[PDB]
Amino acid sequence: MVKQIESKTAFQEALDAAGDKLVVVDFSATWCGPCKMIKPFFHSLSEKYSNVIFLEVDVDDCQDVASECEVKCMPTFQFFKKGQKVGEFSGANKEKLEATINELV
Ligand SMILES: [Cl-]
Repeated sequence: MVKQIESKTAFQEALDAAGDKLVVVDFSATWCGPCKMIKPFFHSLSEKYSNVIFLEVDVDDCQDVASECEVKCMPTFQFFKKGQKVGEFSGANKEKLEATINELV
């Protein structure tokens, strides 16, 4: 299951609620083609890694001031443990996505 995160407060609360679980965040845009191509794989991963938390952010929802949306290329995947960013890369590369979850879990 992937949780859609639509605000900064929801984002921060999700990272706190995770506890010791790895958190994976897909920052995507509804106009980005490669984001569409990888999205069902991201949801498949969420069923597989059932103790990892998967969040999706539509960057059109990012605040213009004081945002946690610190990204440049779509899609961007960020990885957090106990609220700290522990990994990040951009690009719809499925093998790199699953490899990074395994490296950080
Ligand atoms: Cl897991």
